[PDB]
Amino acid sequence: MIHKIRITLSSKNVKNLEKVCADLVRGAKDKRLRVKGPVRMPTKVLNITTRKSPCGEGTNTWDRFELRVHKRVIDLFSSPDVVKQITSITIEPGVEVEVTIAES
Amino acid sequence: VESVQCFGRKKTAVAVTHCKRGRGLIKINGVPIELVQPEILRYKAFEPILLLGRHRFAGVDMRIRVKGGGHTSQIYAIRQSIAKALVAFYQKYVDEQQKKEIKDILIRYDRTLLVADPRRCEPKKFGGRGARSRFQKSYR
Amino acid sequence: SLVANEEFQHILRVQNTNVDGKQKIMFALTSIKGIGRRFANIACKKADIDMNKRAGELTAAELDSLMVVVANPRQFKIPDWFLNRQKDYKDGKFSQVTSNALDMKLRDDLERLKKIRNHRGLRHYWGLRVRGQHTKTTGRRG
Amino acid sequence: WNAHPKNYGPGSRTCRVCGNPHAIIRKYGLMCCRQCFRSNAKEIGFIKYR
Amino acid sequence: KEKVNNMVLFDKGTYDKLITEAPKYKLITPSVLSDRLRISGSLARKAIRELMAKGLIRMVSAHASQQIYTRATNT
Amino acid sequence: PHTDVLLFNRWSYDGVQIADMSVEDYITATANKHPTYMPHTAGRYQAKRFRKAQCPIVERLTNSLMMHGRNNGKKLMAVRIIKHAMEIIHLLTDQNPIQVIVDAVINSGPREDATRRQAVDISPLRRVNQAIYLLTTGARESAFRNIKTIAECLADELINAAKGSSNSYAIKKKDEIERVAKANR
Amino acid sequence: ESVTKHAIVIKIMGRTGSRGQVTQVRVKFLDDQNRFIMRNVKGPVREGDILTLLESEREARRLR
Amino acid sequence: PARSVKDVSPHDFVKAYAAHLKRSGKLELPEWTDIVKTGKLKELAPYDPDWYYIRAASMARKIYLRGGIGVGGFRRIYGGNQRNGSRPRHFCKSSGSVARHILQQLQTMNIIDFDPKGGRRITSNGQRDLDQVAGRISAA
RNA sequence: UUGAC
RNA sequence: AUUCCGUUAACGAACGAGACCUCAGCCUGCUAACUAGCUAUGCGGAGGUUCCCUUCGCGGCCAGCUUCUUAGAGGGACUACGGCCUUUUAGGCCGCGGAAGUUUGAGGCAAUAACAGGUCUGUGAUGCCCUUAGAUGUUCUGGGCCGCACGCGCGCUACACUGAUGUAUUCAACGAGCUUAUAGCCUUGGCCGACAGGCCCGGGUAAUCUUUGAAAUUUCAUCGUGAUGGGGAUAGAUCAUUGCAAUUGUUGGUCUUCAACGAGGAAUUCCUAGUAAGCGCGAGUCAUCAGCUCGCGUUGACUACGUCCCUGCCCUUUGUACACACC
RNA sequence: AGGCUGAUAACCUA
Ligand SMILES: [K+]
Ligand SMILES: [K+]
Ligand SMILES: [K+]
Ligand SMILES: [K+]
Ligand SMILES: [K+]
Ligand SMILES: [K+]
Ligand SMILES: [K+]
Ligand SMILES: [Mg+2]
Ligand SMILES: [Mg+2]
Ligand SMILES: [Mg+2]
Ligand SMILES: [Mg+2]
Ligand SMILES: [Mg+2]
Ligand SMILES: [Mg+2]
Ligand SMILES: [Mg+2]
Ligand SMILES: [Mg+2]
Ligand SMILES: [Mg+2]
Ligand SMILES: [Mg+2]
Ligand SMILES: [Mg+2]
Ligand SMILES: [Mg+2]
Ligand SMILES: [Mg+2]
Ligand SMILES: [Zn+2]
Repeated sequence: MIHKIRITLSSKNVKNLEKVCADLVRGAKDKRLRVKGPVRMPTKVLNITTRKSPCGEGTNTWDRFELRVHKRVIDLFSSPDVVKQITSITIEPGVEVEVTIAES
Repeated sequence: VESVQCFGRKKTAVAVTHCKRGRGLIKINGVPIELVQPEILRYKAFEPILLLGRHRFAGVDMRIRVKGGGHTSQIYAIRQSIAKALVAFYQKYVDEQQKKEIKDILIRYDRTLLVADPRRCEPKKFGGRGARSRFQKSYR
Repeated sequence: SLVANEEFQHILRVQNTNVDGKQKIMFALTSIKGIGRRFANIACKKADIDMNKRAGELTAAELDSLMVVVANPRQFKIPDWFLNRQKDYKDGKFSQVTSNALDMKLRDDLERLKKIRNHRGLRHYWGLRVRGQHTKTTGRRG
Repeated sequence: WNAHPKNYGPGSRTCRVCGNPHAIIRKYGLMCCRQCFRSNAKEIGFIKYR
Repeated sequence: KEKVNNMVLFDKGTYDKLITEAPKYKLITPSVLSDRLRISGSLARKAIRELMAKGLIRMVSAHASQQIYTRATNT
Repeated sequence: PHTDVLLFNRWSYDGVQIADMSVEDYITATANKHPTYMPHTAGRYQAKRFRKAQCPIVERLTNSLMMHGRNNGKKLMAVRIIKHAMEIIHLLTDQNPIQVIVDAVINSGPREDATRRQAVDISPLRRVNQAIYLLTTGARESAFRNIKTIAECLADELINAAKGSSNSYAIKKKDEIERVAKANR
Repeated sequence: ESVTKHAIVIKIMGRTGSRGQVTQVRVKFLDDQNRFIMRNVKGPVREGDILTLLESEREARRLR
Repeated sequence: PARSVKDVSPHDFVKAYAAHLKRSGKLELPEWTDIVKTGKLKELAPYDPDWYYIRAASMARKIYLRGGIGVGGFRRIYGGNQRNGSRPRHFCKSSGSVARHILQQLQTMNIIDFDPKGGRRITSNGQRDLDQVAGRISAA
């Protein structure tokens, strides 16, 4: 009857990601569901380092470009229909929500 | 369960000593500390025991796990975790005055026995191969 | 340790080469062209020669058994991939060529390429590099 | 006409923005030349911190 | 600069010198014997083992890079 | 005073004395001034001026052995070399190797120099720095392209320097430095 | 003739020399503590530490 | 005390256990023992005549300490720096035939077996054999 | 007068 | 620091500097983790003396917990405190304590006015000019861009014993990874092979799998001052891999060949602490190819704590026949 | 021939 449902959140914006995570945990604590998380995975730092000059003249200066990806994992012990109800709330822009039935 | 778990750090090396009530065992990742490698750094790892004396460790069992860093920095992390674990054990399960005595001995000998070294590797900057070192400059 | 007896020799002669008698036997054989440290070591093992002794301590019979191994590697089960002349151009045979035979083999390789006016043969004839190296800046000795 | 294979090498790949074949950034599947990427870096989401 | 000519095997004269004089040295190492007896370091290493077997010299330090020995009995 | 700390757990700091007023406060080799079990401390001695005078003299010798470039940062080898050298010093001299090391440092430090050129005095700290540099430079030069090992060369350099004999490389250089200084008075 | 003497540094006058490599100091002789002179010193020096003077007759000119 | 593998010096143990494997006469050395090197990173063949037994003893001690190591893992363990003439040194793997042959021999001796998750695992008999040898080493 | 020297 | 205190025919402001933002350093405090662990416990293996002790393996979303790992929120340093020096100043030196007492470290960002500095070969940015079908468009085949008496710049490897070689031993961090087609990416495990490499079963679109993840170093032995087992250029033979294609050697192996070089003239570069140097690793390029670049960690120093001598820079006074500005 | 100089002369080295 009760299953461990895994919700994964990804975003470049920490504040928006943390806001949605709190809305889900707090939205599940209202239904008295058992909640595991949020678990914060290590931040993925995509990095592109490139020559600033469009030509090859001058001092060789470099731009270090970083695109950070933050990932959260929340496990809810409940039925899929109940979880579908909690996650159906409008989510902040740029936060990618992904609901899967944990294979355990 | 009178046990403590204290860590020590040196660069990227982290050693955690699990100190419990026992009979004097001291092992690093299952190996007796008398077999610490390299053998010439064995003196550094034994300084807490040499300074305080084995009779202070007769009533504890220390099991140490160490990860990261390198051969030299792991010894310093282990050396620091042992000293901290014994101090944390005396404070919590023996007495405050005995903790005061041993901590004075450790500090008078070396402050890095209890206080970690904050130094880390400086990042490399473009235009050279080191943090400071620059590429050789030619004019003609 | 041990004292040298009167049989100890300071200079040996193998395949028209001077072999130093004060060298360990494994490294005394490397003075012969075509015999390197890898082949000298395997030759001593197939000849049952103690490699812990100096070349001058070996008897005349022992020194000869080493050259029998070098001359008939396949008989002693030295594999084909271990030889410096594998699948010869003319005969197709596998062998270890040493001393003047090695020098003759190198001469025949270059003469064959030069005779057919092969590009590699021509660059050997002109004294240029043959293995694709840039020549603009290095190898300046003329 | 266009018979030569174009399965690998610089000739097969071009900048997705400008079509130039040089200095392509293939990391993460960007497929942009280094000049176009620097122009569009902020819009793509890359940022300079240090 | 002249080249050293270190013997690779002992002769009767030098071997007897090793058995009589070397036991009296305060410091015995392969390089000490190699220089005093004009023997190669390889021969000196074997010679020190023989002196150890005979009990003429005792060990002070053992390291793959540096070996230190001394006379078994002082003076 | 007395201490239970023994260098390498072999050599006692008791009885070690620095019999020179000028450099006494810049050589750390006595029982009262922070004796150490090993000459390997990940110390931070360059944070401030005159701070390396607290570094043990045996470890200052160990650091100067990490030359040239091929040997940079190989401090475990350097500690071994000094460990072996002190064992050799005890055999040859029948003296405390720590005492011999401080005597070599005291004797090999130049006390006058030329600058600009006229004669000037040398501060006690630079005198210790020069002594350490001269002792390790002589040992390094005699070991290079030689059957003799670095530990044996270091021991002979220290034994001669501690004795004041001119056979030492560091004693000859100190005389040369003080001979030129006198010529430019 | 020159007689070696020991003197203690009293005050640091200031760094001198073309490249600032010298320091001028005021020193008090230990044998006779009522005699003061000025000396040029090479190397790091601070008030209190002792110096060895191969000859004690010379004196350095101020701001030499 | 009662010493096991971890309680004795690894250098002493490998010498003792190598002399134990050779003494049993159960390992069947291949034809190419005297010819091969232990990887392309090497210049010469091993100096020790009994290098095969020494390597087998070393590989048994590592399977005892950690299960799941395969042939590829052992190629890395005995790999090292390869010199490339005038070019910089880089890491190189060691021989797979030497590792595979030794593992297949220790398995017929019933010192190791196939780990279900992959690689090789020490057996109960293997644990006894290694532990008994370590107990007989003289205290040094 | 401002700069540059 | 045009940073401030003050002076003061100026007053009040605007930029730059600072603030700031990112990473690193402290938190046994908060939040909470089966993609991270620890401790305890249960069962099992081995050793020692049935309990007990040591060690290893496995299990438990109902053992417990968050020290270690991860990452959110906060806290923490302000020179706060002491001594002395400075004008009541602004501030400086030394010191306790403290993770930290150089704006704590390192970066990112970064004014006015300029240069006939570089780029039309990054651009479906672009004026004018040239060419436009026996084309300067486009594509295909082949060659060249690498061609070698010589001069120069960045580097790599060395001249050895503080070493090379052969064993034994052993500890990182940043990061990167697939269309599933039999299978195109990173690859574990098994088998075949001396190596190179091949076959098979698989894992991983990833804190889950590769990743159980380096070298220098440590250790024992051999070598023994000999261009030597230092050095590995040049060259012969042969095998395999990438590719439509390897010759002018793509690269990777095996045996053999075994040059200069014994520490470098005038001159000259970089660098003040986890820095220099040494040591390897990832990433970019990439079918194949790293002696390069951008990052990462590991080992870890000497010397200074100054000066304006050299090369330059900033401000003031001053001279000027210079203003294309002392070339 | 190299170095020194933005460059030439002078100067320095081989
Ligand atoms: K050429
Ligand atoms: K290895
Ligand atoms: K058990
Ligand atoms: K443009
Ligand atoms: K145009
Ligand atoms: K481009
Ligand atoms: K070669
Ligand atoms: Mg030969
Ligand atoms: Mg070419
Ligand atoms: Mg925590
Ligand atoms: Mg904070
Ligand atoms: Mg500006
Ligand atoms: Mg122009
Ligand atoms: Mg070109
Ligand atoms: Mg460059
Ligand atoms: Mg070699
Ligand atoms: Mg590891
Ligand atoms: Mg040679
Ligand atoms: Mg190419
Ligand atoms: Mg390039
Ligand atoms: Zn583009």
